Amino acid sequence: FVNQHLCGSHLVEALYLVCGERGFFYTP
Amino acid sequence: FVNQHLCGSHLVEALYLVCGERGFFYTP
Amino acid sequence: FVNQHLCGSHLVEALYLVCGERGFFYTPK
Amino acid sequence: FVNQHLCGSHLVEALYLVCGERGFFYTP
Amino acid sequence: FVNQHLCGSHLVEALYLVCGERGFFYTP
Amino acid sequence: FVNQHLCGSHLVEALYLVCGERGFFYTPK
Amino acid sequence: GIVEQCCTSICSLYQLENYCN
Amino acid sequence: GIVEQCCTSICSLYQLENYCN
Amino acid sequence: GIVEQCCTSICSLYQLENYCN
Amino acid sequence: GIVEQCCTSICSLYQLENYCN
Amino acid sequence: GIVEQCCTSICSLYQLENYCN
Amino acid sequence: GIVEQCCTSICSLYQLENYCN
Ligand SMILES: Oc1cccc(O)c1
Ligand SMILES: Oc1cccc(O)c1
Ligand SMILES: Oc1cccc(O)c1
Ligand SMILES: Oc1cccc(O)c1
Ligand SMILES: Oc1cccc(O)c1
Ligand SMILES: Oc1cccc(O)c1
Ligand SMILES: Oc1cccc(O)c1
Ligand SMILES: Oc1cccc(O)c1
Ligand SMILES: [Cl-]
Ligand SMILES: [Cl-]
Ligand SMILES: [Cl-]
Ligand SMILES: [Cl-]
Ligand SMILES: [Cl-]
Ligand SMILES: [Zn+2]
Ligand SMILES: [Zn+2]
Repeated sequence: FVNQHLCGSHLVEALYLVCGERGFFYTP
Repeated sequence: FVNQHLCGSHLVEALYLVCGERGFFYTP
Repeated sequence: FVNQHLCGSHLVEALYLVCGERGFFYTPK
Repeated sequence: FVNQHLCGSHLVEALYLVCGERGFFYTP
Repeated sequence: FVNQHLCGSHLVEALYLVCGERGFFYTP
Repeated sequence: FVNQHLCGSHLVEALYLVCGERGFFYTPK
Repeated sequence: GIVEQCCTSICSLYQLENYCN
Repeated sequence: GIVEQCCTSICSLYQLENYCN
Repeated sequence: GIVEQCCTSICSLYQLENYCN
Repeated sequence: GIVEQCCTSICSLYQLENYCN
Repeated sequence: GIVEQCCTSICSLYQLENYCN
Repeated sequence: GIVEQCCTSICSLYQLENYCN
């Protein structure tokens, strides 16, 4: 199962939304 | 405005995919 | 162009994340 | 779990698409 | 262009949901 | 859990992005 | 609710439509 | 094609089903 | 409604929260 | 990191804010 | 097929490209 | 930046790869 890959997909979307103009690093 | 917001949502999606275990830096 | 439809798709996702256990109502129209 | 959180994300998109003009309540 | 690119992302998810076990063929 | 369903949703978004102008054929099972 | 019905097993679009307003 | 049909104006789930296998 | 308020100018999370149950 | 922290148990949007820039 | 190949273990982008037209 | 480069014309995944860590 590709659980961690699917989770990350959603994490990045959530970060995009919450962080806004601040941006973010995604460092898995 | 909203068009840029929606574009960035998809940019983050594509970065997640192409960057893999490297991750990425998103800055608007 | 389907701009409002694409906007709606993203609004629904944002409401899902913001609202948590409260949930939300996406009104008709 | 995260499982259910991620499933919920997909459920809301499916309802968005199925319900179209009617809208919907999401009450988890 | 970008608009069509963003639209297509959503089109593919809608076809995924509509088509179920049938799958689908996508051409731009 | 609906594992394969949620996986498939992401598979098709990945195919969309990787395939670009070629498009793709999603034929599960 | 919808999570228990549709996260345990795949709900069809017809099944999901029951949740529309 | 599908882009010209469904990106200009909203396609119903019925119209989309046309592209299913 | 939400489309009118949030589909030209971006709604913040605070603004979106106004649409939670 | 974020995956250890948030793929195990759900992180709220407020929790995820710690990973912002 | 693709679900068997790519939902069990992560598929690379090259592996996914097999399913391009 | 990325928005400048990629929201006004399509960026391939190879172009996007410039923004990987
Ligand atoms: O990212 C954002 C969020 C809210 C308003 C805005 O102009 C930008
Ligand atoms: O960001 C992405 C893009 C494509 C598939 C996926 O699971 C995540
Ligand atoms: O049973 C489900 C769960 C998530 C999305 C969907 O379309 C159906
Ligand atoms: O016409 C469209 C375009 C994109 C998604 C969708 O559900 C319908
Ligand atoms: O104004 C908007 C439109 C779509 C998503 C979002 O987070 C904000
Ligand atoms: O803990 C998580 C994991 C993925 C998405 C999200 O919003 C929260
Ligand atoms: O193996 C997979 C499954 C889902 C998305 C992806 O990019 C790869
Ligand atoms: O140029 C772009 C804009 C948004 C997503 C993407 O994959 C490419
Ligand atoms: Cl994985
Ligand atoms: Cl529209
Ligand atoms: Cl969009
Ligand atoms: Cl499943
Ligand atoms: Cl998922
Ligand atoms: Zn979009
Ligand atoms: Zn998912």
